[PDB]
Amino acid sequence: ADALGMIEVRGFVGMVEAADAMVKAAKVELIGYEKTGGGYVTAVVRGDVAAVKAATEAGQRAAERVGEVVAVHVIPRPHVNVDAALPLGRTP
Amino acid sequence: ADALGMIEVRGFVGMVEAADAMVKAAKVELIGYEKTGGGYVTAVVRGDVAAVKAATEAGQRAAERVGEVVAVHVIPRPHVNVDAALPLGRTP
Amino acid sequence: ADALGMIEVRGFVGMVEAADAMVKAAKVELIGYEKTGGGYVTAVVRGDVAAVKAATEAGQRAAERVGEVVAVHVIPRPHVNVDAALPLGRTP
Amino acid sequence: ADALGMIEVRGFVGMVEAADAMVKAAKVELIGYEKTGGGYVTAVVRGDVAAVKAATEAGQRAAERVGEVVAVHVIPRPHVNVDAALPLGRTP
Amino acid sequence: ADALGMIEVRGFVGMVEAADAMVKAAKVELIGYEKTGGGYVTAVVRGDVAAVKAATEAGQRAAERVGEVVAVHVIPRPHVNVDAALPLGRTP
Amino acid sequence: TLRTYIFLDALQPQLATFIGKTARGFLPVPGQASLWVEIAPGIAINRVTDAALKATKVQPAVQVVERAYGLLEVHHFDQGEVLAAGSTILDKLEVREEGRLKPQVMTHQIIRAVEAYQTQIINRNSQGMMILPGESLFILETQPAGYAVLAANEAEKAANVHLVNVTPYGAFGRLYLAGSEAEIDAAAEAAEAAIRSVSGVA
Amino acid sequence: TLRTYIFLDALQPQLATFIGKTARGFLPVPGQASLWVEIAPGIAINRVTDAALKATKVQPAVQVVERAYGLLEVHHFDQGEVLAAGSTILDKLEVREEGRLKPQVMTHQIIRAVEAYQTQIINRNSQGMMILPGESLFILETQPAGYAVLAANEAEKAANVHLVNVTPYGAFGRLYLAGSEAEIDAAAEAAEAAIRSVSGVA
Amino acid sequence: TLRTYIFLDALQPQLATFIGKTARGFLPVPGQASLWVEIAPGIAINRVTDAALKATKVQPAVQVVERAYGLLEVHHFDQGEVLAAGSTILDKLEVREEGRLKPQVMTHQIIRAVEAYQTQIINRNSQGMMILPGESLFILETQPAGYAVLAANEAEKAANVHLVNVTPYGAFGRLYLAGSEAEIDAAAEAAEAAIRSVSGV
Amino acid sequence: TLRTYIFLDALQPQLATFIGKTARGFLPVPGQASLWVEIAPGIAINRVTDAALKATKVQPAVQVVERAYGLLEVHHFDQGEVLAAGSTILDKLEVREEGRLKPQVMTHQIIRAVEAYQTQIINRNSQGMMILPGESLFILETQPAGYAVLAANEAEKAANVHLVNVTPYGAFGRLYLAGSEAEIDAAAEAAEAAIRSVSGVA
Amino acid sequence: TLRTYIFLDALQPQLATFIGKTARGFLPVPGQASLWVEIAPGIAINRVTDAALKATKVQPAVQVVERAYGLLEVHHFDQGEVLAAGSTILDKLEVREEGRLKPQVMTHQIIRAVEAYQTQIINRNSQGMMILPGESLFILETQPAGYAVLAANEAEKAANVHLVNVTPYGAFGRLYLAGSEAEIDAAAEAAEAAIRSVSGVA
Amino acid sequence: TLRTYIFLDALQPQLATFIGKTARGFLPVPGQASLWVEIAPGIAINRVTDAALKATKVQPAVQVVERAYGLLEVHHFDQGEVLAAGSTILDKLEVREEGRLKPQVMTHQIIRAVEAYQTQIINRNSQGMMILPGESLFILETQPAGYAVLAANEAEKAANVHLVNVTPYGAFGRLYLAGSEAEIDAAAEAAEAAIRSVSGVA
Repeated sequence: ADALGMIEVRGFVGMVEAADAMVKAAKVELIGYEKTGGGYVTAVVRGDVAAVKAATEAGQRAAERVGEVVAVHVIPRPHVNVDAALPLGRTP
Repeated sequence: ADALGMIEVRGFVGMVEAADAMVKAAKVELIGYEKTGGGYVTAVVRGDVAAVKAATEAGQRAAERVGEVVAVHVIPRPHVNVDAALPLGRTP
Repeated sequence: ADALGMIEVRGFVGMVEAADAMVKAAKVELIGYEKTGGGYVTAVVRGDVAAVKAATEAGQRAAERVGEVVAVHVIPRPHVNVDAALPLGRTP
Repeated sequence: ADALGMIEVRGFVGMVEAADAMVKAAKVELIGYEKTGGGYVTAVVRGDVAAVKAATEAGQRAAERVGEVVAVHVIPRPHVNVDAALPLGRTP
Repeated sequence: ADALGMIEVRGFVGMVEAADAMVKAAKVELIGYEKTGGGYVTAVVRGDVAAVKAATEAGQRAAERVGEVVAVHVIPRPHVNVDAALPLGRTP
Repeated sequence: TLRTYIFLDALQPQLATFIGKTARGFLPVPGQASLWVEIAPGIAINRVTDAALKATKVQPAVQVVERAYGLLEVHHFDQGEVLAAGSTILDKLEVREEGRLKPQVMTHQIIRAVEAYQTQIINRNSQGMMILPGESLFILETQPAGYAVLAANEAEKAANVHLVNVTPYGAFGRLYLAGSEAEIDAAAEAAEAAIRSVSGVA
Repeated sequence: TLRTYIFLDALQPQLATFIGKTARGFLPVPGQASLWVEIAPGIAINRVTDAALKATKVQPAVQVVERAYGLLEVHHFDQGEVLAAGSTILDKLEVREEGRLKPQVMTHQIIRAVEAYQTQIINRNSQGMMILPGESLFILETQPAGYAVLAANEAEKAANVHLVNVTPYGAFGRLYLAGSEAEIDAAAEAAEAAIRSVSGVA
Repeated sequence: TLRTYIFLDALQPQLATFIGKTARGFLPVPGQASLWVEIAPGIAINRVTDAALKATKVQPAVQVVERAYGLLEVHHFDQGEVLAAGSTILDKLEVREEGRLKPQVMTHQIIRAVEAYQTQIINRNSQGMMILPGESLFILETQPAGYAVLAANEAEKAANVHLVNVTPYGAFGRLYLAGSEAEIDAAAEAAEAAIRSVSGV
Repeated sequence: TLRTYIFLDALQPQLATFIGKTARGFLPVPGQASLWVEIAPGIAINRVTDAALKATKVQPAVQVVERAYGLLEVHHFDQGEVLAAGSTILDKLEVREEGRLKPQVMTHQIIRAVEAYQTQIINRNSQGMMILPGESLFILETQPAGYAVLAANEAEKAANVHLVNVTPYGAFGRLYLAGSEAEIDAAAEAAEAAIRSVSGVA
Repeated sequence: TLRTYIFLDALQPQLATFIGKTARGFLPVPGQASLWVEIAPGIAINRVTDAALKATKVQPAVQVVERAYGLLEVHHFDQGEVLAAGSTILDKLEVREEGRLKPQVMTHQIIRAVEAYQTQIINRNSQGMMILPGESLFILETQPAGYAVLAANEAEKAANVHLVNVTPYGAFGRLYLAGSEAEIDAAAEAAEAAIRSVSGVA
Repeated sequence: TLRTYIFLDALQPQLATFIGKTARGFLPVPGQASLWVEIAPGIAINRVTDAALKATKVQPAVQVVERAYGLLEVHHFDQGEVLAAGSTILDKLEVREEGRLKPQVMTHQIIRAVEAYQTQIINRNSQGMMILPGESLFILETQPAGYAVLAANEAEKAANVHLVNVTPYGAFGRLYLAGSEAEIDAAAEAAEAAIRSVSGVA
């Protein structure tokens, strides 16, 4: 459905600064966060494609000040099989 | 709602000394602690911005002597979607 | 509860000018004044740490023009035993 | 309420000669005096600002002849929190 | 009562320029003039204490340019026996 | 280039009333901590305003985008929030506290017993209160123009005067005050003692 | 049609200052006698003004052609010139003192301890002195509009109030007065006694 | 409710200059045929303007939605185009030439030798030419308001005066004319004759 | 004398933007609940404003004292606070919900494909968004004037139009809406259905 | 001295609407070829305007003699007539095409998701379309000030944005554009490609 | 630093009418002797005005404190009173007669048969009498700006022209004259022969 934006920070503090800057700089929805162990937490915003492209690069620039940003990626159309298996906050 | 203060220390000893010095040096409220795995724990105090700017600079000054501080950041006004999605103790 | 702020001036004139510039510069509560003898008087304001940090920087700035300031200090969170045993105006 | 003027003399003799000349030189009200111990006494006059600026400038010169003037200061508008917590003769 | 303001100029021309500039620069009342002989004439204005302090220093500054000013003095409260025996325009 | 960074720790009543009468944006109420930022050039003040509004809870009133002087006012109840907005403004400008200019008292005049013919021109060209005839008038020009609100704040905080006019923008900063003689003298003394006691780099 | 004919013995300072701030003409100074004539239709006030200026040496300040009505103020230091101008005005219309409309008092309230949220609106849309938060407020509407200046004159004459706004032209003449509680109460009593002591046609 | 419908055959120079100074729209030049329509209520004059602009190629200058009413001016160099726009305006309103209100004259006066004190007030509150001290003055109120431009056009057409101010919209249309006494007298006669020579209701 | 009492549950973005552009008072933001009280005479709305501000913590934006009437807006994020302010307003006037006048719809027309020569005049004489040539125009007059904000609120809520102008005060409240043909038709249906769904005195 | 000489070969609708809203002259309609000339000194533009109007059939809207500069906007449907007016203006000034200053983009900021408190200050201080909260904002300054209209023309010509404010005259030429993020990115790219692809003196 | 010190010994009627239309203060009538003082810096003109009003009987109209300069106009029927006010102003400034700047005619340009496309932009940006289409136009700028009223006074004093707009304050002093061809030629000759024959310091 809606587009998918992600910030992965080694550290919880650099993720919340990323998750705060993404919802302020666009009309996106912070659906949750994923703790994959080892100190890799991942903020997931999810809205329309022109805003999540502006949310993450306002969140990547804001999370490199305080944390260790591992990966940033924006998916314009996530396929419907991704939203049904992986937990991106739009599970049918 | 209230401002957001965070100390992330790689180690449980350096987090509690960070968490004890924040609640002594200002009028904040330690709402809990987050265990992101891999050795990282995050102390979350949450009060008004004049105290959490004075607490976390005293939490960092007491945690750098006993541990390894990963990240220190103060969010003066967190967005209402951040408190609705991430566990900061003010979840409605 | 409330943060603590103190100006100590050797002289009643420099204490009231300190006590005038504190309550005009912030939303504090001048609770009284302590007379420890020998020419010392101590003006005590007591509000939140946002106000009393900026009140006593106005009390210090105005009392140095008119007197000899002994000591300026702000306590952001005084302990429960200090207020219950020393006369700071918030003794239950 | 009214403007506030003070003469602080190390000694009771130079304070009264300050206080006797202030009530004669202009239309002020000597509301009293504040012993702060250690030999310091503070004469407090309280009228409008046109008179108390002329009273204390004539009350200092009478007190520099017989005593040792510590501090002279005139507050034109003391705050209403000063008049309630400190003894300046206008406590409600 | 009303404060007293006097300019004494050796010369009638320097007194009138003083007596003109005092009533223009404040709300004072020129009550008359005293001819003590020898070329000394004395202007007297008489209002409240804040205006006669600004009238005479705008009277002295205007009368030095044309003549020879002998004495300038401002009495903030003349005694009731001064006004009853000397001719100052407020004789009971 | 930071010109004026001043922290009005408490808006006095006539100053807050004048700001609400002459304000553009979200007008303040008294008792609030205010914060005035004037920069150079004057187009960067939108990014500065947006940074402050995304950081904190503050509410802006005066945000003027004129020739190359960019004025910004923010305010809130909480002095901590207002100082946090000021810290975010200074971080987004990438400058410090002392990067502001030291204020400069240029022309301070006290005009005793102003005639009616002059008062009609004065308060026909004012915004705040009216000067009555016979009342003393204190005028003041400061540089940079953003410190005139500190001058008006401390001048009202000391003596009981009428804030006739204050211009926080432009090339120079006006301040018109009216009252009795001794009250205007005390207000002028306090305004001069408050302007030139401010640290900065000239 | 004569709607308002009121003679003022002397303009109070704040009233003369407000008229010189907001008038279109030769400004008044305090201490001068005054004269307010409001007639209908609003263009014959030019004929009335011409008659008064050919007769006497009075000086006009306010002559405002409203939507449906027309107001005139003339003033001079001597009261006899203003009274002779008023007699010429009444002879041009061929009416007398009692041909004026008797002023209704359609609202009089004393709003005590006005909050900041209301004061900022009130003295965002006024021209006189600024009402502060916490002070009182007296409001007044008089129909016809030309008696609000009489109310302002006799209200400032008997108290120590701030003239926030008066509007002597329109369908309803308005009046804003601020100050302390008892002084606004005294000014309200004086203004209500002054408007009710005017004879005329109901 | 049609309140004013007048067809000006050719705008005089000072009238066209005042309309171009004070209007909000496509301003006229002197020599153009003009039209003035004032209806009630105030917002249907948008529909009247749209009907006129869909019919003809006239340009509108004054289209003021007032407190209670609304005045429309349209103009073009061709009298045929302006009259076609007027016929479309009357066909949209379902009324005719006689549906307008006959202009009452509230106050017409000629003030001889206006003193300086009155001239300063009159042309502090004016928008056109200045009246000098000593020159005569002609004042005129017409109800409804849209006939004061007819009075100004036919007054300048027959004399040599100064159009000081004309307010074509509102409760009462006003008119200020300045000049020498014989010229003000001829302009007053022409303006009163032009207002009284208009049929209506 | 009550004339208009409408409770707006949520301000639409263009309506809140237009009110913050053209209001003399504390600017509303979108999402807030609003409330519009218009009474007669024009100066008792100061007493109504004071009653509302002493009762609740609502915040006022529009408080316009017109010629013959007076308009009031109060707003807050909480519908319960805004309705408590409205209950105190109706208790101070000692009237009820149905004491308001039922709004007439005196003109409603959809002018489709507006020419350029008309659009230039319309959006020279407007404050909100601009109508382009070729876009449809919806016009509306309501008597009393305070229901045009209800019309604009519901018309933006049920369509996608441009709020060109709305004048909520005066003898006639006016409304200008621009946009595409079907969306102007839907906004016209919504506004004509939202004005006629208001109970009160005929 | 010729500062700005740009030939707008087609006025886009929102640009023509903004010029008709803020022009002191004969209003333009969309589709007309416009022409902006900005010179130094400021009062030769009257003779320039006279020469252009005696030569061609053009129709002027914006002609501002400012504090130090002078601006002129002629426009007509016939692009040959507008180019002939441009040739006449160049021959009267005795300069050429490339005597104009090469426009330099000084500031190109995008302030995505503008919070409402900033939007109210932006659009109270603008004449064009209102900015809604949450929409993006593109600010721009070009030197000299006359090329901001070229920037606005090409930015509307490529993307689908809202024109908030453009300032064609002064020391700096402002431009405020509002819309969604991708549309503001496209309009910013088009306006930047419009400004720096213009020859002239550096 | 004194820039302009000109003594208009008799105000001509159109100049007096234009000053009364565009002045903030006590309006002059024709026949009065006027005076114009322009100083640099600006806000000292308050003390200059107060000194003149305490000394003489004069009565001021134009007293504009400006962004970089300051202008003062005083006038009275008695030419001796006006000259004594001028001597007091010169003594307060501690300068003399010849310390004024000698004025420089920069741009005298006679535009003949001004077309109706141009007259609307000319007079829409003016205040005085309207220029009719077909009449000649004379434009003039002098440095300093305060001698434009001398040029306007002498141009009305010699020829029979319409004063369109004279701007005595700013960086340069504008002057727009309208009328027939020979009368504009005579007024231009008088203005040229009146400006450049003023003794001063270049």
